[PDB]
Amino acid sequence: TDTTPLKLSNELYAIFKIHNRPYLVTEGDRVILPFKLKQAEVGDILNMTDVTTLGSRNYKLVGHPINTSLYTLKATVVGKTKRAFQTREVTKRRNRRVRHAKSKGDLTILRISELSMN
Amino acid sequence: VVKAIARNSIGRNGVGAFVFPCRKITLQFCNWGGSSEGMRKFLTSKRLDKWGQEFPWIQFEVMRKSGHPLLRAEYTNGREKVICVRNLNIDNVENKLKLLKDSDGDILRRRTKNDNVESLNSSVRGIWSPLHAAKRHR
Amino acid sequence: HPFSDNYASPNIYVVNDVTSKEQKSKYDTIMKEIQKLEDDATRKALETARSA
Amino acid sequence: KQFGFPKTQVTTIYNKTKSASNYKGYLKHRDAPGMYYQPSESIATGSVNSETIPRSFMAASDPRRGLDMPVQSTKAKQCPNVLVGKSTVNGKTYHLGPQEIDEIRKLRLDNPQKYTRKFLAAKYGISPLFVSMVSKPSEQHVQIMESRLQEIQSRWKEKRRIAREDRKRRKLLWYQA
Amino acid sequence: ESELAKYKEYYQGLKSTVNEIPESVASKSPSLRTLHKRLQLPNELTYSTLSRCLTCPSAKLPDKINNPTKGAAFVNTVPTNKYLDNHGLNIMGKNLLSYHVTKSIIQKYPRLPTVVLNAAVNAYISEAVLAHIAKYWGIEVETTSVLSRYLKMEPFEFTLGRLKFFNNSLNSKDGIELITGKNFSETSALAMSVRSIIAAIWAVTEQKDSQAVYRFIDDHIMSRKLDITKMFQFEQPTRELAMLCRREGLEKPVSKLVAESGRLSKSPVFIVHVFSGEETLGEGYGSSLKEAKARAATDALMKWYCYEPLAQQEPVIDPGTVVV
Amino acid sequence: NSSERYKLKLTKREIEVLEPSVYAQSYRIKSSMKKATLLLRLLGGLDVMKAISQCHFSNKKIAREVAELLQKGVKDGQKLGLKPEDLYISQIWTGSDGFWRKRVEFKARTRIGIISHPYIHVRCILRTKSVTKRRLAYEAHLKEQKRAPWVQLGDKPIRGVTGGVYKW
RNA sequence: AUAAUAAUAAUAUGGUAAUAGAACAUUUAAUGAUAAUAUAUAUUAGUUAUUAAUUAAUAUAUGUAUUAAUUAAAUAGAGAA
RNA sequence: AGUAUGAAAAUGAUUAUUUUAUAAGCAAUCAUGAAUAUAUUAUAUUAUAUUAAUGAUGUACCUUUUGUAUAAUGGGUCAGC
Ligand SMILES: [Mg+2]
Ligand SMILES: [Mg+2]
Ligand SMILES: [Mg+2]
Ligand SMILES: [Mg+2]
Ligand SMILES: [Mg+2]
Ligand SMILES: [Mg+2]
Ligand SMILES: [Mg+2]
Ligand SMILES: [Mg+2]
Ligand SMILES: [Mg+2]
Ligand SMILES: [Mg+2]
Ligand SMILES: [Mg+2]
Ligand SMILES: [Mg+2]
Ligand SMILES: [Mg+2]
Ligand SMILES: [Mg+2]
Ligand SMILES: [Mg+2]
Repeated sequence: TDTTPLKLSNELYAIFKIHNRPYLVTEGDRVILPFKLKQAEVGDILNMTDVTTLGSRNYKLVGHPINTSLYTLKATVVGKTKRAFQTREVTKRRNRRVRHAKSKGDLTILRISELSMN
Repeated sequence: VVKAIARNSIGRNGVGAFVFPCRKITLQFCNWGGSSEGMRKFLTSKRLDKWGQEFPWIQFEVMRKSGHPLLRAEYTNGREKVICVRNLNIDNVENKLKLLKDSDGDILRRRTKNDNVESLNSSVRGIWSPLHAAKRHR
Repeated sequence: HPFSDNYASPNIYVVNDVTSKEQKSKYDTIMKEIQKLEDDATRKALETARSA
Repeated sequence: KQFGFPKTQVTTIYNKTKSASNYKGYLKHRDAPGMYYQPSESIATGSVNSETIPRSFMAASDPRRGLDMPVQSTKAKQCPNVLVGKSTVNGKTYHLGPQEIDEIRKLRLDNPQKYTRKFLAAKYGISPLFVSMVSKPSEQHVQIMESRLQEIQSRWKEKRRIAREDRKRRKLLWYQA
Repeated sequence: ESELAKYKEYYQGLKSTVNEIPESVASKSPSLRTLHKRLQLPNELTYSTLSRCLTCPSAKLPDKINNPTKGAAFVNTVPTNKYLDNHGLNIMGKNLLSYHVTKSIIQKYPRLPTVVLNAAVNAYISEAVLAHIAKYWGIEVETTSVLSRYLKMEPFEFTLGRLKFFNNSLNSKDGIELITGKNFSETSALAMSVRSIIAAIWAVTEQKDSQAVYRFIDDHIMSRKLDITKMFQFEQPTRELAMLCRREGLEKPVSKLVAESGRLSKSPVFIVHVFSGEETLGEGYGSSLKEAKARAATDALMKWYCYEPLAQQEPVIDPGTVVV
Repeated sequence: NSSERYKLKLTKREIEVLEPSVYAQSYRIKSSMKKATLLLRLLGGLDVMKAISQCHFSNKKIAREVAELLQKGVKDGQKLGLKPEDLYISQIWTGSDGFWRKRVEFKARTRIGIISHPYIHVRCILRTKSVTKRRLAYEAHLKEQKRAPWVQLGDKPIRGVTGGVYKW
C-alpha cells in the first residue's frame, strides 16, 4: 500500500466507525455520538480502530479496518450530555387517556484531536 | 494590492490541551428542612472528600441556605446548571453530581437525524460542481 | 456543622455561616463609628477656626 | 503518471442519475481494500489544498512537484481568450521617447476634450491606460467630470442606487477568496 | 472593642498578604489549586507565583474615587507591592506570544503577505481573545468589596486566588460607562493574567525544558482554528498576478474560457482559467466573464501566498510581497 | 466644564420612550369602537395640523371630538416646548370606556334582544418629525447598509445532513 | 439473610370495559428553624427523564410562610351534563 | 350588593418584528432557507428566541356505537362553580 500522497497532503479526512456508525471527520471536528459512553470518562482519549476510509482531496486509502499501523486518529471525550427533553403524547381517537411518552436521550461529545498518516 | 480582513480565531478545546468543562460545583443544603436530609448525609459521609480527591480541577463549595437543597455546577463556557435535589437520597445526589461533572456546559438542544459532526474546516474534497463532475449529465 | 478543614482535600471548602442580620448590624456599627469620628473631627476644626 | 492506483467515481449502489442525494446508497457501496484515485468533482478556486496548488508555485525542494496531482485537464490551445488586453495578444511596445511623452502631456493639459485619451492612443499607437500613466489632465476637467458623475447619480431613482450598491458589494466579494 | 478597628486590622492583614503572597496562604487558596490542576501547570511553578500573575499593578488609588457622582468607585482592590505584581511577567509573556505565534504562522505560510500575517498574529493573540481564554480557564475577577468580604468574614486565600486590578465598581450601572484607560479594563487585566501565567511557566521550566512554554502555547493558543483564506482582500489581482509571473521565471498569465453555460440568463456560469503557458495557475468561476477572470486571479494569488510546505522540506524563505 | 468622557447604554424601549412625545386623551366619547376605527385609520401617521383639518371637514360625529383631542395634544406639546408644525400622530387608537349599560329590546312574538350603549375613548401619542422620524430613517439606512446583496452564483448552504459519507 | 445505588445475562412492558400498585398539585389541623441579602405571586429565559419543583433577571406586595418534612384528613384536580 | 388591590383570561383598537397579492383543505408536527431580536466568555464560521420561503406527514375533540372526518350526540369563547 503506497500511502505517499495521503501522507503528503495538508488536508486529510477519515471515515471511522463506532459500532458500525460512520463519522466523516477532519482534525478539530466535533463528533456527537448518540449514546452514553460507559468505558471512557470525560478527558479520556479514544484511539479509533475501525477506520474504513482515509482520504485526501484526490486519493483515498480504504480498509476494513485500515491497518492501525498506517495512521493515527485520536478523539478526546469532551463531555457526556443529553438531548433536549421532549414529551410527545400518545392517544387513540375517542379515548380521554393520553399517555405522555417522555424522552431525553444521551449524547457523548467527542473531539477529533489528532488525524495523520503515521 | 492585498489587504487584511480583521478576524479572530476559534478555540477547539480538545485538540491541543483539554481544559475540563466543569470548573466549580456548589453543594447547598439546609440544617432545618426535611428535603435536605440526603444532601446533609452526603456532606457528612466521606463521599465528598473522595470526589474532591478524584477531581482536583473542580472546586467544591459547600453553602447553607433556608430553601431546598441545590447542586449548581459552573462550566468553562460560562453557563450554570442548577439541579434541585429535594428529597433525594445520598446515592441519587451522588448520581446527580456525577451527571453535572460529565456535562459540557452547553445548553440542551434538539438534534436532527445524523447531525453528528460539527466542523469549522472547509471540505477536504471540494464542493460538487456540475461542470467539474466525472460523469457529465447526459 | 461542616468546615473547610473537615474535608481534607484542598479544592473542597465550606463558606462561612454569618447571618445576614449580624452582617447588617456590623455594617451599621462601622459606618456609624466612621460618621462619629468624622463629626468630632469637623467640630474640632470648627473650634480651631473660631480660635484663630 | 507516477502512481498507478485504480480510479473510482464517487459510487452509489443506487442509480446516481436519479438518486445522487441519497446518502444511504453511498454508505452501502463497499469497494475492495487499497489505494484509489478519486479525482475531485470540484473547482479549485477557494482551495489552499496541496493537491490544488500548481507546480510553479510549489518550492523547488518540494516533494509534491514530482507527483502528478495538479492535473492539467484543460488545454490553453483549446480555450479562447477572455477580457484580454490588446498588449497581451500582440506584444508590449516601448517605442515612444521622452519628447513624444512631453508633447502628449502638453496636449492633454491644453485641451482634454479635444485631445482625449483615446485620440492620443490612436495618434501614437499606444494604450489609453499608458496615456493616463504618462499625463495628468487639467484638474478643472477632472472636477467637471466628477460633477457630471454626481449629477448622473442624483438623476437615479432609489432602486437604481440600491442596485449599484449591490453590484459594488458583489464586486468586493469577488476579491475575497 | 470597636468594629471599625476589627475591620481595619483585617484590611491591614489582607494588604500584608497581597504584598507577600505567602506560599502557605496561596496553597490554601482552592481556586488557585483548581486553576493549577486545570491547566496542568508545572509542579515547579509555585502557588504564590500563580497568585502574583493574577495580581495586576495597583500602587496608588486614583483620583476618580473622589466622586461616585461622576460614575466611578474603586473599592474592591487593595494596594499592591511595587516589586510583586504581574507587570514584568506580563511583558515577557507578550514577547513570547509575539515571537512564537508569529514564527508558527511563518512556518505554516512562508509567503503570507505582511499585513495578512500581522492580522493572523493578532487573531491568535489579540487582547480580546486572550481575555476570553482567561475566562474559559476560570480566572474570575475580584468584584466583591473589601468591606463586604470582611462582613462575610472570608479568608484572604480566596482574594489571592481571584484576579486583582482597579476594577471600577458601578462600571455600567444605569447604562453609564466612564471610558477610563487600559489600566481599569477587565479584558486587559485578563489578557495580562494569561500572559503572566505563560511568563511564569517560562521562568520555571527554561533551564530544565526550554521548549515546555512553547508546547504549552501550541496546546492553548496555536490549537485554535483560523482559516487564513478568509483573511485576504485583493484590489486589482490580475495586475498583481502578472507582476508575480514577471518576477518568477513564468510566462505572461492570460485568462481563457474553459467552460460556459447560461449566457443570456439571470445567473450564468463562466469557468475561466488563468494560464501561464500550458500550466493553469488559477481557476475562476463567475456569473459574468469579468467576475470569473477576477476570481481566477484571486485563486492564483491565494495559491501563491497560502502555499504551505511540508516539515520535511528545507526552509522556504519567500522573496517578499509582490510590490505592484 | 469637565474632562470626563462617557458612553451611554440604552435599550430599544428606553430609546423609544425618551424621544420627545405628547400623550393626548379624550373624555368619555359616546360612540362604538368600530365607528371610531373607521375614522382613526385615516389619521394614522399624519402631521397633527393635517389630521385636525381632516377632522374638521369629516362628515362623522366622532370627528369633532378627535379634532378637539388633537388640538389639546398640540397645546400640551407647545406647553412642554415642542412645535405644532413638528408634531405628527405616531399612534392613535380607541378603547371601550366601560360601564356600557345594557337595556332589553322587546320584539314581536315574545322574543327579545339586549341593546348595549357603547362609550369609548380615543387616546393618541404625538411624536416629533425633528427626532423620532429622523431616528427611524437612520435605522432604515443602517439596515439597508447591512443588507447582503443578491449574488447570482452565490454561496447557498447545502441543506440536508451529510450522512457520514462523501457524495462527491 | 437488609436497604440504597451501580454493573452484567435473560424475560416482560399496545390497550376499551375492568382489576391492582405508586406518586404529584390544591386546602385545612397537629409539630416547626428561618427572614427585605428574605418570602409570596406573576412574566421571560435556563436546569432536573419535567402534571412538579428549582436557578437568574424583571415587576408588585409583605417586617412576613400553619414554610421543609411526617402524619391526619378533604367542598382535593373539569374541553365535555 | 363589604373594602382595598388587580400585566387572570376571553374581547377591542394601535404599534413593532416577521411572513403573505399563481395558491386549495383540523391550520399542527417534523425537515429547512431567510429576516429580525436578545445575549458583561458571540473567541465564531456563536447560542437562544420570534416569524404560515420551500418540502414531507397529518380525516378536530368528546359521547354512543359492530362501526363515526362523518352530513350521528354535545360545546360561541374565557373565568368561577
Ligand atoms: Mg384523544
Ligand atoms: Mg371505539
Ligand atoms: Mg427514485
Ligand atoms: Mg374597570
Ligand atoms: Mg319591533
Ligand atoms: Mg350585542
Ligand atoms: Mg399497558
Ligand atoms: Mg371539587
Ligand atoms: Mg373552568
Ligand atoms: Mg383536560
Ligand atoms: Mg407570489
Ligand atoms: Mg383557501
Ligand atoms: Mg361540515
Ligand atoms: Mg358533528
Ligand atoms: Mg352545537
